[PDB]
Amino acid sequence: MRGIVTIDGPSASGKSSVARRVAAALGVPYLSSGLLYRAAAFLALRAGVDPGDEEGLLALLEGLGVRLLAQAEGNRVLADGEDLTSFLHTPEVDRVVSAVARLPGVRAWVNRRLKEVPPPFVAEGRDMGTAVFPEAAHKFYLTASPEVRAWRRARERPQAYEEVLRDLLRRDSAPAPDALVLDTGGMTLDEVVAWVLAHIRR
Ligand SMILES: Nc1ccn([C@@H]2O[C@H](COP(=O)(O)OP(=O)(O)O)[C@@H](O)[C@H]2O)c(=O)n1
Repeated sequence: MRGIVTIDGPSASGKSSVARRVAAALGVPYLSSGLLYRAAAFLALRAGVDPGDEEGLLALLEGLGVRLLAQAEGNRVLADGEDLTSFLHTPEVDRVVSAVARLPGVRAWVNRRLKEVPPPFVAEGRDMGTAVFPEAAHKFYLTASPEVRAWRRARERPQAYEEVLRDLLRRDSAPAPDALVLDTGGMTLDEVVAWVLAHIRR
């Protein structure tokens, strides 16, 4: 459209699929901020560094020129020209990404890469409408119960719901004050896409 749409929410709340669909429907890119955090975690694991060493990790990230490629069928992340995406939506990354996402310098690094992109676009994450694009014209926040979130994530991991839920509960972004809050347990994600688009297009 003109400017920026943010779609935030907890893990497996549906924000990823909804941002991709909304963006395609508006003919603009979507940016998955979490794919950059997943990349930072995956690189730190493979590099064999201590992720508590922020300086070394940033040198690694800054050095391999890690970049987000927004494609309409899905974002990709390249490191030194290698597409890392197929290694990022895995149990090992899910389990360690919080260690790196809490590092202030990692968040600054992800946010710099996001702020590089010219609007319009749809950006999805935890704090897109609060920390990174508080000026966004259209903000949405998708809530979901832990059960609904676990059930969804289990669909895409070797683990079953019982295990995913336990994991999610131990793992457990407030909404922006101006975000439309929608509970994806009560609306289907197809209904959510429609509803978010009706709002943006008003
Ligand atoms: N704006 C963001 C996005 C992701 N993250 C971290 O990156 C991880 C992966 O995000 P993701 O969007 O790819 O996956 P989900 O856990 O959100 O389903 C999150 O679980 C966050 O721990 C973050 O801290 N802030």
